[PDB]
Amino acid sequence: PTKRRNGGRAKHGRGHSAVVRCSNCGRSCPKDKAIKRFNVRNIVDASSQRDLREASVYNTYTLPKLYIKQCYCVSCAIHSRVVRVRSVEQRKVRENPQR
Amino acid sequence: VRMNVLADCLKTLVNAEKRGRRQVLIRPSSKVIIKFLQCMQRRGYIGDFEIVDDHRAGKIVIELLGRINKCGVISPRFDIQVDKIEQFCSNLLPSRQFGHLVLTTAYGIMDHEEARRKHTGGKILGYFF
Amino acid sequence: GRVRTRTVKRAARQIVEKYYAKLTLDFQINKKISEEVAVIPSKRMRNRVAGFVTHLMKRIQKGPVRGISLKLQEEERERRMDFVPERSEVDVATITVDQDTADMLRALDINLPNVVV
Amino acid sequence: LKDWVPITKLGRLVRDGKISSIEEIYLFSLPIKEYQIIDHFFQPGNCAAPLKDDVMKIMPVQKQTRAGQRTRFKAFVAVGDSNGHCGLGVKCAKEVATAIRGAIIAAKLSLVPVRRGYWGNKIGEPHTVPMKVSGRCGSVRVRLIPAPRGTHIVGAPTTKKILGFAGIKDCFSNSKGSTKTRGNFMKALFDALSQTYGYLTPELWTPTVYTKSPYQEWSDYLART
Amino acid sequence: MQNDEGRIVDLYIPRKCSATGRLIPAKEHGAVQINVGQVDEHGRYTGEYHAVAISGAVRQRGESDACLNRLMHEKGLLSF
Amino acid sequence: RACYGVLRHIMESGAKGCEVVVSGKLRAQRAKSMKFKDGYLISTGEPSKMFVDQAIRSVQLRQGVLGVRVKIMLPPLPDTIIVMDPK
Amino acid sequence: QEDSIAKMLICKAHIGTKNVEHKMRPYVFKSTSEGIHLINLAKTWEKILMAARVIVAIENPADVLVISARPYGSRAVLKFSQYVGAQAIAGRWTPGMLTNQITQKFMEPRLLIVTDPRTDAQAVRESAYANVPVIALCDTDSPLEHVDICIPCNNKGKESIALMYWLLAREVLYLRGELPSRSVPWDVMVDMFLWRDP
RNA sequence: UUAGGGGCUCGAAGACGAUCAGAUACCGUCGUAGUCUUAACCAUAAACUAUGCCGACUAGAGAUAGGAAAACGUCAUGACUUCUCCUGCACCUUAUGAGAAACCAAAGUCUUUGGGUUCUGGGGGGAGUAUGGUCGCAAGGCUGAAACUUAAAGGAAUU
Repeated sequence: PTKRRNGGRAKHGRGHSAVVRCSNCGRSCPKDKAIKRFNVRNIVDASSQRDLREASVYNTYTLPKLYIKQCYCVSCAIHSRVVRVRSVEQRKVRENPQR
Repeated sequence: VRMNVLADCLKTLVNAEKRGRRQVLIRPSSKVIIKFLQCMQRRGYIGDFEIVDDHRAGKIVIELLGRINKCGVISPRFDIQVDKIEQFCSNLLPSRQFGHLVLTTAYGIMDHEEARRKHTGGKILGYFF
Repeated sequence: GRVRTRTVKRAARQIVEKYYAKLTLDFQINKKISEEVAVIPSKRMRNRVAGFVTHLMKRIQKGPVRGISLKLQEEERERRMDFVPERSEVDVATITVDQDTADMLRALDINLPNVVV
Repeated sequence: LKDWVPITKLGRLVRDGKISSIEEIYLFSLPIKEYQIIDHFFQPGNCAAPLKDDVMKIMPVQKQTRAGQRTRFKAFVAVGDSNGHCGLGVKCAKEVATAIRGAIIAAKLSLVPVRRGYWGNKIGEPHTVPMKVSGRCGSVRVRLIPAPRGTHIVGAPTTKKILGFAGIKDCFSNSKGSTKTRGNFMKALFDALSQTYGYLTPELWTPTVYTKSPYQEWSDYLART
Repeated sequence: MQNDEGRIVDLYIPRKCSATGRLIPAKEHGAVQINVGQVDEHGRYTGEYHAVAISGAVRQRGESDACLNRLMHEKGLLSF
Repeated sequence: RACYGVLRHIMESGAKGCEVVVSGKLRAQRAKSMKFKDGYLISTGEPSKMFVDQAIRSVQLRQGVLGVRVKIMLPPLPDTIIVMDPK
Repeated sequence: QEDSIAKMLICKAHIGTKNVEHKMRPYVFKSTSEGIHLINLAKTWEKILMAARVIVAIENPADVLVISARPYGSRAVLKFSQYVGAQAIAGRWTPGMLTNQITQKFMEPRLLIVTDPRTDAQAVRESAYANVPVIALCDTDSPLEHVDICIPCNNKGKESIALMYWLLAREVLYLRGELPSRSVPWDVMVDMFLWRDP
């Protein structure tokens, strides 16, 4: 039986999508079915960054953020607990948890 | 594309019958449909209908009642031989008492009740009950 | 933990509904009071219900409590229900309509005193 | 046995003897919630005739849980008085006799009138399903067809019983699908007979009278407890 | 449903839904029968009424009210 | 048929609740204990021993021995609290 | 006559939601800028004249229910239960009122009235098990499924609910013959139908 | 695969180094064919929406891509707002429509069985095998049996 109406790849009127390699696994999955979290984050945590505010040259300084787009394999995600797993009813929701 | 004109209109009718509409329009209309609708109208299965004279095939708009359970069409148009009108409606219609086969004949389009007493068979066209 | 079962709840809850008068916030009069009004077989049970009676009386002192029939509030809830001012409408002749809302009645008819803000 | 305390508007009316017979209830389409209402109409001797109950089948059902298996018995019971009244009911329980009690109660509660016709000429009391009537339940299509008088009933033995309890003397049965599942087959046959009144003929083209309900006319009794 | 000469055989006649004109069976528990009371001049008054019935097939669509407007426009007492 | 008749008498007599078990072989070579119960019946505590009354016998058949339990709840409980109305 | 239509401006009863249902669309007209839809206040009041004539022509008024889940209905509905002598429920409904004979709040009404069919859909579902015709105060959001006789208003405003249940009781009373003449408006004010903060 | 170019990285084979009872594997380090391109072949993929192709009618709401019309519309031929029209990929909600169920605006309008037409299937193996044919440079493709064998294979949900 179909576990998803979608199939999990979210592809319509193509026949062929682009491909990406998983950032951890190595695996070629399709770009559409990859599962992607764009992790913006500053370099030195939060607690440790006050050392740089103390130590530095210049009156104030914006500690510049690190921008990366992670892409995952399904199996790499479910192992690493990005997505885990959901019920048959609650599967269908597509919104943002943590807006 | 669009082979039988009558076949489309009776499906259009019987759908919007079951949904329960007061009146329906059908398209593209013909000489056969008005004669087919005329012999429904005698037996009291639908009310009045207009037929707008657009410069084209035309549109037929029928007032209808909650009375037809179904009407249909027999493509291919088989031949039948007055013996075999009784054999068809035993198979086809829901009972012996009510319902009508309707079949084109060289004395005009008519029901099987009229086709018995005029004593001439022809090609079967459709049915209703 | 010291969580009380529905047999302990029902008995202590039913006392404050009807015998609300008498017992004070104080415990050691309520321990005595609970025994006389109602049958309680054992000594351990009579404290545990009577402690919860004084817990309810503290919550009745603090605010209005859900699930209690008492009817005192109803007697006093009905006095809130009874009261009425002059009027909240027909006040005063002209009513603050808009561009769109005024043009309902211009299409619809019915003549009235109106505003267009 | 026994003087039941009627509950609901319908229960009060029937015991008093205000509503005359069940065709008045079926007209205004009111749910009969106690079986004691329908027990009243079909009185012994007086009923002409008393309702008859037969146990169609007993099926053991098992649920596999933890250690060991628990088995309950599901009892299919049809019930009818010949002359257009039939019913169909199911219940499951841990013992067998306790299932059949409740199955008969459920059968009486789901009691449905069946209109019946003549096949061509129409003399001397109707004897047939009045048209070609289909019923389905869960991959079991069943089709009842009018037959001439004296034809008897043509069908499965199960078919003969629950058309028998309706009072239909003559038939031609067809049966597509898995007729082995008797639970579905009885429901398929039953929901065929339920649709007989629902089907519109040219006999019923005349617009309706609209009488007052039994809920309307005996309102002033139902004011007082 | 007659036979031979007179005698309307069968027990009772199912009500016909006003909106669709289709018969209401025994076990349709979603069926309705409304009574709407009339008035005299400077009424007041009830007890004389227009009865009207509609089936649970029509109601579960949501098309009960649109048809029930039509059935008491033709009576007089609405102006849609 | 027998066990319902015994269960009917004690229920009619004005016991609060009861049960009647019948262990041992019955329409079978493997043993299969039938159980009958109507009205509530506590199992536990010191209030068990007073408010129940409980009994056991043997009875001997062609194919073997049957068991037969009876247990009958009677009419100042621990659990229940009857509160007065003040007027 | 004119004055009920004038009072509906003070209600803010003509105001409804952004979203509009297909069935509820006939009543709404001239949707405004900002995306808010306006109701024909003739077509509101004509259906209270309809809905009064349904509630009258019941012999026992106790066989009518009035239901509201939302707390703005609670003071409104309990005043409606006085003047038309009807049963009333506020707050949590408990399903198996109309089915389930054994439950001790088993009510078998003839007619049923609701504030919103969205908020207490469980009442409107249960009406289809017991042949109970509904009456509803619809918004442009709310469904018409198992709903006879919409009265299209603002449901969400606390002023606006009261001033329907004022007009029904008054409308029902004149029909009932409770009020001898239409020279007087009425004895009782609107503000018995309201909701208060404490 | 065949014949010339090009050959960075990756990398069936192969090579050692680990792990293990063994490990011709997973992991690690090198690494030829291949990967890329011109010129021929091959003709199959879970080549999938596992749903043939035209046509009619069934039910709404909000998005979206392309084009078109309207507005004393807002900011500067165009961007955006509001509204209607066809044509796309879809999505949500719901059905007295369907289904074995999962689910489905098609899998609906089918025992109340006929709009037109192409191809395919008849318990599970044996078998996509044998033999013969035909296409192919090969690898293999298309067509395609029997003897004997067996009471269950298989589908969707429940505990």
